[PDB]
Amino acid sequence: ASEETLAFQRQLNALIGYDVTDVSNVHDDELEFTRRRLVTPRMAEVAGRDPKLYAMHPWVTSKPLPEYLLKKITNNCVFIVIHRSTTSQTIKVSADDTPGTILQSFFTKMDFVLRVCGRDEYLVGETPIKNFQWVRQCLKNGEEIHLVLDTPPDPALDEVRKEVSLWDCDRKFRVKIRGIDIPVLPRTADLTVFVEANIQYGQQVLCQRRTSPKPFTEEVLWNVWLEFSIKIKDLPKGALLNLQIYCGQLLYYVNLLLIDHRFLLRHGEYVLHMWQLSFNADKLTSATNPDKENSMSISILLDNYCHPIALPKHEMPNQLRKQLEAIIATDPLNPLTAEDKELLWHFRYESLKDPKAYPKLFSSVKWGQQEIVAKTYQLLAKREVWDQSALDVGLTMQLLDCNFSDENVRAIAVQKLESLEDDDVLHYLLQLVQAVKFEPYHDSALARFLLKRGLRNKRIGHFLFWFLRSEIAQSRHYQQRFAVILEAYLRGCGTAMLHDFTQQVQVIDMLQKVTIDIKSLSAEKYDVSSQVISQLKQKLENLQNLNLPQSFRVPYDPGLKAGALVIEKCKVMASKKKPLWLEFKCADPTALSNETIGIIFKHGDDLRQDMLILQILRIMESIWETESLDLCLLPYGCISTGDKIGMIEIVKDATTIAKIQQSTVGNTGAFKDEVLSHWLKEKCPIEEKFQAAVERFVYSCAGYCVATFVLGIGDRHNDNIMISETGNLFHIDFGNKERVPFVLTPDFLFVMGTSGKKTSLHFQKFQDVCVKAYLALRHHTNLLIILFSMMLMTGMPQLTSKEDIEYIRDALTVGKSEEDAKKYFLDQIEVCRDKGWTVQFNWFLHLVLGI
Ligand SMILES: O=c1c(O)c(-c2ccc(O)c(O)c2)oc2cc(O)cc(O)c12
Repeated sequence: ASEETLAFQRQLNALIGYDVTDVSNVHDDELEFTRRRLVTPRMAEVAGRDPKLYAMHPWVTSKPLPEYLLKKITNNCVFIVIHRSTTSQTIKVSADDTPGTILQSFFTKMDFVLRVCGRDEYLVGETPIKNFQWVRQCLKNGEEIHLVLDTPPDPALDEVRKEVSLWDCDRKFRVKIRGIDIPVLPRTADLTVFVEANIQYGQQVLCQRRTSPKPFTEEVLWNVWLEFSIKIKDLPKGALLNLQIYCGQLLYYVNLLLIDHRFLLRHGEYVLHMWQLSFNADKLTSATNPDKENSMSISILLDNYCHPIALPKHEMPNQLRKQLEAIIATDPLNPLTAEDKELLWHFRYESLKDPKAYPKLFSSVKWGQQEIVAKTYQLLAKREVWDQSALDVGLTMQLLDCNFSDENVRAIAVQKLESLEDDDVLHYLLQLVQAVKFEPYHDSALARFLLKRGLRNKRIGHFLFWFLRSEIAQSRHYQQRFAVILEAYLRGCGTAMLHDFTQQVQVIDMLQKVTIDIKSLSAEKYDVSSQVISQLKQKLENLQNLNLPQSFRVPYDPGLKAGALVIEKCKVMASKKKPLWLEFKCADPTALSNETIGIIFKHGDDLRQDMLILQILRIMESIWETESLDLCLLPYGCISTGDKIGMIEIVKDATTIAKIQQSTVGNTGAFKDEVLSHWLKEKCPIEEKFQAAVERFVYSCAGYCVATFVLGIGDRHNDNIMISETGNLFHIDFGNKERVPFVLTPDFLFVMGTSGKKTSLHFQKFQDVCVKAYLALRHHTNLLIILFSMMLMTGMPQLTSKEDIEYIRDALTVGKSEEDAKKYFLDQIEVCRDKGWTVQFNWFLHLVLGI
């Protein structure tokens, strides 16, 4: 234990934002055990990754080129402008030649490598140029691919630092509830409370027992023994002893894994500190409440016994086969009757041939029966139909949600994920990282898969860091487990990344202190005091001096390096919440422009919800890639940094729809349908440009209508919708009456050439693109269902319900034929033109006038 070895932990601890060594809030040593067990999976990843490729994190995709990009490449060639000094050469190149044929073919025309100008994005390795996302991005963006020739980075910068019985216990299970202790009680005194003890598994309660009600006092005793109807030998690994307390309604809960990470049956005394309620993921944690001084506690007693340990295991009637498929063919949200289940089970080996049955089949399992489980494991010993199945993210996600607590059922889904290439991991990472909250133990296959894909790739690890840190900073329920996974990662990403993260962490702490210190200059009046402006430009000075790091990677776009702050352009938005608007220079001289990097840091909205939505949006964008479509969404970058703070990308050349109305019209709701188009034109003199800023609108507007309606958030005020001086429209702020499917106001239809209720050229163009994108999603109904369902379970602070999830099922018209569907959407589009500005005017009355 040298000083060097201690300093390291200390740094990592401040990088994580929680002390992973702490042991003040543990009733066992699972965390310590898990930090120790991750040491091996990390080393294996570090030692087996190529130093260079890892050093340059090439970004690629072995997927085909969409139909909308194919058409953008004359024959099979493309141009690439290479820059040396100020020299520049344009070259037509073999669309299929490794970045190696280039260079060599360049040397023969006019120890290096190609890099995207102004960005840390290298095109290297044995991959067809066209398979590089940067290229594909430029093509669709009709932009010139500018690459500067520079020296390859030196892997040395990624240097890693120096490193007794069995089942048989035919007895039942029981627990003693001695009492509950709370140093304080509710104002609305004179209450009654009781302890409820449930033996849970996969959100399913196998058994349950209570205690008698008593008045709610600072100390309620019982010393009552509760006997459960289940046999010790029947408790499965991952089962939770869920302890709850109701008050004459749920109010406090805590949980304890009955079988620990060593396979032992928990025993002994326990004083667990409980979480209080204000249905969702937090209710499943094995973590205890750290605030011991203010948190209700529960004193319980577990049967003192020697050492009970769990042992690690070693054609049909048509008419029936038909009803079996009727069940296997039901969306994820459909229930399962007792008959449905028994049927599914009896025909295990049959149901087993179809991968889409796994979620349903493994839920008909009676996990409270040791005998049934064993067969279940036997049933999996032979996983040929699965092993050989084609990876289905949607199906695999369903096995990782809160319905399965079994280690072997989850591991098979993780097994199918090993098959994802980096470009896909990056599409499902956020949700894969949220899924860790359903793991019953801190060490898991899914937890090791995220370590492994992180250590193995810089883009993935850059994000894994932020997705976890986001949860460690504002989740007391899961900070410990996530803190252990992030430490393990920080221990193999390299000295380089370790230094970047630090630059980022500094800039963020410093800048958020400012954000809050500025909000406190007027928490109720939308008046950017002339002094409030000088006040801000002043703190940025103090910091910008010799404190704030001169530069830093942009967390939501790692391939970008921020330079200094352009204090002049910095301001405090005229928003109730007073978000900061900051501008920075790019720190890369080779950048082919002088444009700044804009970032907004804000307090008061939950940006974890925005990350969730924004990510599902990129997922939709990729779902349309397969069906060969481009809806022009613009999921700007957004990263939750702490409680109700975080950063947001500033999309250039863009404004609020409402603001557009406000200028032409004014500070009232008499909205003029022509303002928008009169805005595009003024910002796009050149016909060819304006004529192109209209097609974008049609597509962008269409896509958000669809995406926003499928997610159930299509109804919102004008202020939450934005447009770019290139016509790209895009939603924002996702933080008894009138309603609408989405936003398709009169001004929008005006841009498309339809003053009245008469179809137009662009309108039909829009109508076709809609139904098209809409139907393209249904082709993934299940994927969207389980994604929407995971989201509500880990992204919503309030307890969500089935009724909440089901919405998505209707919006996607499950069990319906494409025909009916096409219509459903077109009808929804109709309600829009039938309410014109109705809903907006109302919103303006509610949000603006406080009515
Ligand atoms: O690009 C912009 C952007 O991304 C956001 C944004 C994103 C998420 C939020 O939750 C939020 O409140 C605002 O606002 C803006 C506001 C302007 O006036 C101009 C802009 O260019 C943006």
